[PDB]
Amino acid sequence: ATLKDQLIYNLLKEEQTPQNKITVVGVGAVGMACAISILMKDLADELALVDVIEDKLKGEMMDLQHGSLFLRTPKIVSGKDYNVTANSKLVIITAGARQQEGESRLNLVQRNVNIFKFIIPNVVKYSPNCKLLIVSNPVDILTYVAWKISGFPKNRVIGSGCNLDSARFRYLMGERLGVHPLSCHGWVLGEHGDSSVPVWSGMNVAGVSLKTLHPDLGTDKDKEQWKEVHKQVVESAYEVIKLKGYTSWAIGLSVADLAESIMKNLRRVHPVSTMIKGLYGIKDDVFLSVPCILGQNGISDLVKVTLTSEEEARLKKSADTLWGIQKELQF
Amino acid sequence: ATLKDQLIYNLLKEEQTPQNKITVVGVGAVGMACAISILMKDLADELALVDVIEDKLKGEMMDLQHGSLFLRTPKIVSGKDYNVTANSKLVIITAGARQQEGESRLNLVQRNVNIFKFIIPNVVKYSPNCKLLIVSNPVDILTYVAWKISGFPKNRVIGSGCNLDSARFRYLMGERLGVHPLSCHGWVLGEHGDSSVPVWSGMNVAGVSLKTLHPDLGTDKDKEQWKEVHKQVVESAYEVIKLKGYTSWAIGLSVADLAESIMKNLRRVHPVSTMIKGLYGIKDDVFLSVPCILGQNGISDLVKVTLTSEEEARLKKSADTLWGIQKELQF
Amino acid sequence: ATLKDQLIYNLLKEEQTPQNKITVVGVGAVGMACAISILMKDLADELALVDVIEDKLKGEMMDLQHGSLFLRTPKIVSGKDYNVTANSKLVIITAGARQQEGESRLNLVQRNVNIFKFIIPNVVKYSPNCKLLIVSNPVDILTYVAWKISGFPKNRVIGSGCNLDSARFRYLMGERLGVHPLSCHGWVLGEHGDSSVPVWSGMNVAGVSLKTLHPDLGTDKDKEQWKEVHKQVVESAYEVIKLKGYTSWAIGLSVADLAESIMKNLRRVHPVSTMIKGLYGIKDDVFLSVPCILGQNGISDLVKVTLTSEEEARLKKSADTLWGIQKELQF
Amino acid sequence: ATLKDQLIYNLLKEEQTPQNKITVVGVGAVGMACAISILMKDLADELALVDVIEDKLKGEMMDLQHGSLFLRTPKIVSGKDYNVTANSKLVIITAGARQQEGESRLNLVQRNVNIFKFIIPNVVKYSPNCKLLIVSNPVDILTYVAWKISGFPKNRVIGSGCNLDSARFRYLMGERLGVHPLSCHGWVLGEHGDSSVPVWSGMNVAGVSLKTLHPDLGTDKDKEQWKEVHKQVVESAYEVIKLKGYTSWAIGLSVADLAESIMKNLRRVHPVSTMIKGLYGIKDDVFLSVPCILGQNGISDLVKVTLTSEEEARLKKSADTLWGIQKELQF
Repeated sequence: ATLKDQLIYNLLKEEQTPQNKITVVGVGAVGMACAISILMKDLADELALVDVIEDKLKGEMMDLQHGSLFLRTPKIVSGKDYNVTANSKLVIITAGARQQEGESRLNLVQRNVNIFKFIIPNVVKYSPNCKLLIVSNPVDILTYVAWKISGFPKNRVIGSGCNLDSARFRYLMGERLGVHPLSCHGWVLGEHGDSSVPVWSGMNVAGVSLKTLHPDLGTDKDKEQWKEVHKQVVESAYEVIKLKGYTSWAIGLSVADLAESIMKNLRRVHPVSTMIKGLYGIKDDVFLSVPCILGQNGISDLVKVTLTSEEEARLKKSADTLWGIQKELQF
Repeated sequence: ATLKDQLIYNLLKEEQTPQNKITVVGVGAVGMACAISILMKDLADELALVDVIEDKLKGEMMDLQHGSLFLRTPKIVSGKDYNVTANSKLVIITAGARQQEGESRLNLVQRNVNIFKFIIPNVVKYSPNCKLLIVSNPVDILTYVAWKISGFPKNRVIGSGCNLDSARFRYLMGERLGVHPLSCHGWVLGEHGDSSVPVWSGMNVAGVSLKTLHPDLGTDKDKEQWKEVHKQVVESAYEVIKLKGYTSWAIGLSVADLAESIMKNLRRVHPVSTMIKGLYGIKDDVFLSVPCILGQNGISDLVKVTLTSEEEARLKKSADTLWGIQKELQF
Repeated sequence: ATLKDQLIYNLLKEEQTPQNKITVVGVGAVGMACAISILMKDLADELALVDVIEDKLKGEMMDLQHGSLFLRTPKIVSGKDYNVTANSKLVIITAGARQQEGESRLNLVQRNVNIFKFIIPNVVKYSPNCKLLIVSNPVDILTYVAWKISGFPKNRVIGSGCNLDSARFRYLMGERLGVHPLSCHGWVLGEHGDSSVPVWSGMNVAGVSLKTLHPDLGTDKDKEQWKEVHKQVVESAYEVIKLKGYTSWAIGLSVADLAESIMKNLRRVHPVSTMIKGLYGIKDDVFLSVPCILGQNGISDLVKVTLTSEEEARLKKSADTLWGIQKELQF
Repeated sequence: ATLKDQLIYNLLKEEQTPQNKITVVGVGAVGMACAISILMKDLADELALVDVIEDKLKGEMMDLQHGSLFLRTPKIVSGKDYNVTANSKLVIITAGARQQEGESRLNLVQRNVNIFKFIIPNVVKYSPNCKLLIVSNPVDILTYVAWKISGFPKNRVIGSGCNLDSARFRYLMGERLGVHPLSCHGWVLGEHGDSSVPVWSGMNVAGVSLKTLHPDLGTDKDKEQWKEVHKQVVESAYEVIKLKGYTSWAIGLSVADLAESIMKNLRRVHPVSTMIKGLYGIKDDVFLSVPCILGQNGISDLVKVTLTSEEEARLKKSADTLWGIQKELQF
């Protein structure tokens, strides 16, 4: 018969079903940075890409496939049809609009809510037991939207949130102190956006509180202008957008970071978007970033961070901003 | 005193001189795919990016920097000035014009030769002992150009060549046979382009010659049309370009593959562009892809592949095509 | 009330099915080398160790646990009771007697068959859908034993076989040729032991047949004495045993190599102990090493290597030796 | 012509000089756990092993070499002669006596000081610009000894110190809290031994001070008995020794962790043995563990941790114990 038959004696065949499948919805720069990052961290036995643009989708899939020799993910598939998404453990949504230069993420809300009305039911149809990781902006509101639409328990709907903001924060912290970001600790919580809250009280190296060493830290009076580090965090996205048109690599790595914790059930702590109703006097169904324990069931636990009254005030302000938009939605 | 000084007592100033520095010239899609791939394989203690477009360059650098928390490359720098490139072990050139839909890589020659006249002397100025890895197209001619311009010994000028073509070939081989590409062996040699030569005689799984099993393999008579696999290899770049506008991920991974062998002195065998004068009756200073041993001195050795008379004829044809263009290059 | 409760909320409690669990039976040098190798390749979300020596077992578990900060396997458990083994994807058997200086692996047969009569039913009880990877010696016979005892289909019973022999072979090949073993190809098949068969016909670098270049390769007349490379393969175990008392690291890495292909469903080709009946005129239920495709269902396929009449004669001889012992087996 | 010449055409001859060489002195369980850990983290282009026991040494080398197929370290060498050590970037000393069950590490001092009088000058002879990483016990005193003997600047003499103690601490912290150790923060400083100091003030998850949440933390009055976590840290080594005869895996991983920071110039913070004269009112040349910034020049910086008066008292006590022994040392 065939060359294959001359060479290989077959015992089995289909031997099917993926055990560790990840789907990325959206093959824009963000989606593909998530894809490459996940492929190179060996988090998946199958990667599925979905988009509406069929030419781009096939091209992206093929480009990844041509590099298969150098990867350890044996199955890469794509399709407009969500059936390619079946039995995903983790589905990452990166599809939607995306802010231009000067544009608030909050300005994307109605466009991307409409998109989610199509995407989320289709994802859920084919992977009912998946975790949903929302990356599309505004991520905090859209996490809430994905939660309402999907009907999933809240532990299985995670927004990428301030994982990236905190990463940026720690990078800049490290630059100032001459320490690798890995050894620089500090949390940016709340909205992934303009109303993010830097937790000065928590900033530390080797367990040494920076606010203790330097009480002016985070105030306007601060001779060292540490408040500017947070300002740079807020402005990062806009500045990168200004310079190169979009952001991709940082968010990609950030998402693979979250994927790693979920897929490997690490129970690491990440600042990600989740429902915070009942904390810090928030009474509504607001989603924003707090430190959460991430594992194979998604968010199993929240860390109840202690905030200064001002830090708490800023977080309540973030909550209000978000709830203001959320309440007007048809989810 | 500053917070840094309050917190940290310094013994030593200046983390002086990079030990494992890689430079990527060109921050187009290819350059940045090389960058991310190298960053995630931990091949460098310092990554430098260089381009002429200053806004894009700074934006790319910053995007990578924001993800520092998730990498183990502590220093990422960029600049128009080649002084950011100093003391590189490996310099990867991805700058230049790239082919549009329908356009032969050979059509880029004069534009990219002009570019290389600027780039190569600047690279050499700041990293005289580096290895040059040429990725810009047409890679085989431009490797020769980089060799002439740099004045480097031929072992330190390497073209990415058919590393990717072979990777694609093995992917497709694997698809047909139901085997991981890692276990599918087969070489595409010669021009990284239309005149590439698939070495049917060398195609094997588990040491079993496929041509032995199936003598029609590679010919027009072949009922199974294995020739079409090489068909797909030649046309890959064009089809991906057609679908998504460019290729990035596969070439990126391919380049990191080569970088890994160089940086870690693996002495693995890769089909890369090098001078083949004196082999297969080629008498001119032609560069094309043959299997080479890659390590910390670049190409230390060539494998002298045995070719069928036809396979050799195809390689001589590839050589002629390339030499035809090479001879005209007064640059 | 507790600090844990003050700090950490809880959305989701009971949970607890492992998705990617590996069990290692036997915490001798081999077992623990398998354990460390698997832990550092991130192949498992849970590692279980089982042995009969309770003090040693607990000590080993604890030592690994103390290094948890530096691993990505969140759950390490041990116990005499096989209930710690439940829901393993892959169970690696390394328990039993091992050969002393001068002792043939075939001399371990009755002792280890008796051991397997206890081990295998217990493994199967708690992980009925696992793949069994047999490492205990003589691995080829004991793979057959594990197959008979377990009642598993033959695809889910894999002996580590000649994966290590081939690895050694390629190392030595590489030493002689000045090439990384990764780029040196050559298969040692049959018994993991004295009657192993080096497939000279398949030995190649970059697809170039070494036997073609050097027809004396593998014969006694060979001026270069390539036969000695195989002799060194056969004698490796004995020489290492002579020098340090046992072998551990190489077999450990070899086993993690196989585990990687199984867990990640790579469909890579490895020379491992399996069913062979119906190939090369073998008519009995002999298990020995041939190149097999390894994935999430274990051995899905065998590669039908072409052998010289002598290579085939040697493999039939290996088969006879093994069958001679197998037929006499006392369960 | 030889087979080598038929197969390989040579461009380049001598090749050589290691760029990223690591030496491990001592091939006891600790030495070899360091070796395997380093080999699997790809930290070295060359690994050298040295010991006095020639049979064991050769056996260990060979066992690692046989697994070369599965590693990316192309050169593994061993020898009694320290010339195999030449041009190491990092030399890890694990040779010497180790403690028995119930035996204080401080009881090893004179035996291992004598050993160091031979080892250290030989290491320095062949790798004058290396970093010395001392693992032999008592590590704090022996770091001081290696510093005095070598004549190196203090930044290039590093004791593994409390990197492991802190790792154990964080593991146990994580066990109690249901969080991965990576997300559990807490430092054990001072002597790697009975007089280690747990920094209760610094213990945190997600930046939330545990002592703030639970003021009894670390006291005897503590209902939750967190003091027992530290007691378990002190007793770990002894309990593992009691159970399996020695410790290997945890210290191995801990050492590779430090090696990673040094080789890749990460500037991560690790609690390692260094000279602390001038801190916490210590006036003598005492070495003990404080958080240090680790990179390619070794210890570039110390973090000046803020301690409670009691925590500081405990550290001064640790310092006194160590200085008591150090002052008596003769050369």
